Amino acid sequence: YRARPPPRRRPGPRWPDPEDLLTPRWQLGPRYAAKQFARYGAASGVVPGSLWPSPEQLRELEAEEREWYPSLATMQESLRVKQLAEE
Amino acid sequence: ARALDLLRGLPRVSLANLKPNPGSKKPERRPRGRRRGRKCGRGHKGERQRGTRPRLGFEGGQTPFYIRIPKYGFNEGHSFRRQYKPLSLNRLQYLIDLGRVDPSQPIDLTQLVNGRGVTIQPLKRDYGVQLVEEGADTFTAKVNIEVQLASELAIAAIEKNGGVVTTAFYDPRSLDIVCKPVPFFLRGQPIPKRMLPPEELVPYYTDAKNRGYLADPAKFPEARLELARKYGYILPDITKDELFKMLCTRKDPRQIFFGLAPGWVVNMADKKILKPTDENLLKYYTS
Amino acid sequence: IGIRLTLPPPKVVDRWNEKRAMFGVYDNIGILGNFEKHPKELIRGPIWLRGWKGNELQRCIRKRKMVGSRMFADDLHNLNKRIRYLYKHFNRHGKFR
Amino acid sequence: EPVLRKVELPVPTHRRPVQAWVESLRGFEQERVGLADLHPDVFATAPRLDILHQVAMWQKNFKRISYAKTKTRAEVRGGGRKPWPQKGTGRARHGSIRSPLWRGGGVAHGPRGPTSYYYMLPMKVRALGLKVALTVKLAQDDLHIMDSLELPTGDPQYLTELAHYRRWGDSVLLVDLTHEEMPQSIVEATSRLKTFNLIPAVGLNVHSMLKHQTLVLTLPTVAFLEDKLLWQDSRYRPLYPFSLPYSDFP
Amino acid sequence: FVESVDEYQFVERLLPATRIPDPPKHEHYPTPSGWQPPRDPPPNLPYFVRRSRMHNIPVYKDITHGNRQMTVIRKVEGDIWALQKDVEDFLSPLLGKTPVTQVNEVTGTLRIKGYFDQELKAWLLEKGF
Amino acid sequence: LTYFSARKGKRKTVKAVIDRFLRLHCGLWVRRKAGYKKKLWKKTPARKKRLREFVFCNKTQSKLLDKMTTSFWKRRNWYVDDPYQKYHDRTNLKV
Amino acid sequence: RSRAYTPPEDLQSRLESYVKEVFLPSNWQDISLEDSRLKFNLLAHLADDLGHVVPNSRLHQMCRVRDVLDFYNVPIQDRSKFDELSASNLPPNLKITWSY
Repeated sequence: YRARPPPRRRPGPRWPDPEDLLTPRWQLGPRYAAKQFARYGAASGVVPGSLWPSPEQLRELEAEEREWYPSLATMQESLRVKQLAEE
Repeated sequence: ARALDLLRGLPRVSLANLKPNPGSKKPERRPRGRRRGRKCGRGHKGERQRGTRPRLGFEGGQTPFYIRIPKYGFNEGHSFRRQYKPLSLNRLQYLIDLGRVDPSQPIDLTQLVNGRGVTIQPLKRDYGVQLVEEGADTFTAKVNIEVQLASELAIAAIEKNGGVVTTAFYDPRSLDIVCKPVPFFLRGQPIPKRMLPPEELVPYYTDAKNRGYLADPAKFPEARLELARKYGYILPDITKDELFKMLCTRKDPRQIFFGLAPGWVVNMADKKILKPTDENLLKYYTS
Repeated sequence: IGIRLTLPPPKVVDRWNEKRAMFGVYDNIGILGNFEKHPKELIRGPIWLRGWKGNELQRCIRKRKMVGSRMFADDLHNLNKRIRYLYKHFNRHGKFR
Repeated sequence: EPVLRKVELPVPTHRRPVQAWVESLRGFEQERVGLADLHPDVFATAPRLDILHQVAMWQKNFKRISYAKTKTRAEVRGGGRKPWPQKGTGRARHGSIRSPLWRGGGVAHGPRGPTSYYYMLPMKVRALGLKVALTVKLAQDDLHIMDSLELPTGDPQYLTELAHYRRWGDSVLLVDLTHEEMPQSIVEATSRLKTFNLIPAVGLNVHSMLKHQTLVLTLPTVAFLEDKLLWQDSRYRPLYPFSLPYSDFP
Repeated sequence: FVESVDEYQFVERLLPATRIPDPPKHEHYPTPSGWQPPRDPPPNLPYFVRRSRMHNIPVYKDITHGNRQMTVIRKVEGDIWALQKDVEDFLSPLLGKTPVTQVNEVTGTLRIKGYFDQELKAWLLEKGF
Repeated sequence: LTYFSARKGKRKTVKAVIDRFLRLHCGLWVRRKAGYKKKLWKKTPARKKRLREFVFCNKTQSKLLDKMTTSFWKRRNWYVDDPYQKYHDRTNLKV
Repeated sequence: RSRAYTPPEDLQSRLESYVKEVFLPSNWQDISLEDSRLKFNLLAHLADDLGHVVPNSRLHQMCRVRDVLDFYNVPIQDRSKFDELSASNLPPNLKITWSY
């Protein structure tokens, strides 16, 4: 009784075809593709340049940073103003 | 090897012979018999008997005791109050001796955690480590340490033996990346650039009396000398020693790891680092 | 009367069948398989408790929120009713509180 | 020609290494061709049959999904109306025809839904279970080693007769290293039989070897088991699961 | 858009280790913290007390019920009854009466009633464990 | 309290407690007195001082409250400069 | 084949002769065989001549040749308890029958 061949991870990247309506939404965007590249590299992965933000994505990201992540020139100025006012 | 000698005689161990340890399995109580169940423990006819008594805390219609006493904000902002896992000097010396955190190289937080010396939960708001005054005496090591807060007694204990302490801030995302670098490199993202402190911390990390990573580096030596001539130990002059090049190394703000630039993709499958070569990107990250 | 008068036919149990001669083979696929797999992902059965344990209420909540959009209408109504009842019971009935 | 072995891993400096013969299968009357040493703390641990029992009960009750359901009071058809008014007759009060009392009704506390009985013992306890099982299989003259699970021909009669000649037992558990390397001879000779079970070394377990009465490993397999099971001792607190890359692990 | 370079060494400085590393030597033990390696060749007593996965002496404080103070000498192997004799003799002049012991030769462990953790850690050190 | 949330199936906290009492990790619960910012114009000065003092909780109160919260609130919390952290541990405790 | 074995007396001398083939130093009974190759050679010779091979669970107890001599000076009664009860010359008023 040769026991059954042992279980293994499926040896390769999982590319679910996008036709069937069952392919879960989270397994179709770019995040999953990035994870596939990180795990198995360019051996069986994706075109590398996709990993970085696209230009419009970059512009909105920079907008967010400029909005919420001030620079310590600005922060130090705010601290100095508040200090003078309190004093 | 006496028990094996006993086993050589006793019959074969198999599934018919095994048993739990004498004490693991407390036996099961079910309500059947003159003792266990005639009312099964539920008491006489009341409201306990039927299972419907008031929710936990009720008090028979007087005001509940947890509502008479006033409401004071012992836990007002607790979700956002910052937390810091201590790393006492006893513990740092311990981890130095047993070979778990290598003191030839800089002692970053990635190294403190890859030696499993202190574990910090990124979630639950723990922002980083803090050196603490405990067993400062009996500390002896040339260690280049970067932590997220410090006490001046600890900077005394670390500099006195010829060491450099440089406090450094990390953001929540930055911290979660620092503690666990490999799973982040498995996400596929490019490395982010860590962000400057909030308003209420910038006085802390820009003053040299706390060995800030944003203070004026030319404002360090007078602070060091003041400390040395406050705790009565002669400051060593580092630049003679052979390890100065290590104690001079320091990653600059907007950097998480040492030899890696914000913006690089870490391909672990074939041992490579990929870099962005478009002007707009390289100005975005380098900022 | 509550007893029989003829011995049942003696069941033959083949203690050395296939599915009895391998019970547990690969039940240690992790500690000595480079940790590629996990025994969790060897146990066949329902999609909502492949490697998970809870009481009846949690089990039915999981069944709902994990397969409760593919299950037939009457079953789904029974299930929602069951959640309502077990909520009432676990949260308002019992000796200890 | 003799065939020897030495313990690869470190051995603590107050325990000699245990030893065991290395018997072949190329012929009927060829045992004791070689002599191999085995690491103490995987083939000489304290007996601890209690831990053996914990591991066996874990292997029984962790795959177990009980598929028992019994329609409760609310999922047996009908049952809405009061069968008859409250105060009118002297008949006992009843507010449904499907209460657990009534014939054909429901079950007050029956098997609810498909239940899982899943719990995971700490992996050090399971490593220690394999350690204990191997130690007990050695202390009872049941464990045998072999250079390679090779036979001259595939008739099961040969393997059964050989197992009768050396007083192995009624059931043999042959263990080889990798499922793709087992020679075709043993594969043929062992597919047919019932009490002779081949296993690629990835799949030892307490149950599989307590079921049998003879555990026939190999030199590769003992090296493998020593490596992994010792690795379970002197290992760090894990920072993240070992599926992900680690510096020194694989 | 991308360029492939190989300065991967820094990445390899971040991968943690699984095996605890055998600690490095020192020209004068004990080290500043208190460590002291196990004496080699091993001490000659009937029994032995292995050391933890990160090389401390397995004496462990313990508590139950909020007032049962206890200590546990854990990874013994050998004539544990010899060790009971030894520890009873050693502890007797400290308390003022013999300590209430409990041996467990199945797990190869021992335990005592009352906090004596540091005393026994030092005691097992100077015997060479 | 809710012993099993309908959406997840976990325990739940009585948030009337979190804003009323403070957890000292040893087990004690510290609170405030009742009457301490009401009618302070006829309460004698000693009464004012007493009503201004923080105070511990009896044993049954502590156990009740420990039941009324989950495991998040019974946690070692390393705050930066919280004025209570010296009380997060006991010392010289003799049963 | 059968298990039963009773120690020949000349075995004593036999042992020394075998040791001579695989070792000249006197105090020969206290030779140490931790050299594994020599241990294998000696034990194989004793096994193939005397028809009794050491068990796996006893091969580590014997590290000195004195232990080989000691182990070979123990007999093994390869018989079920039927045969020993029968051979124990039972009293007149006791009869045992065994349906095998």
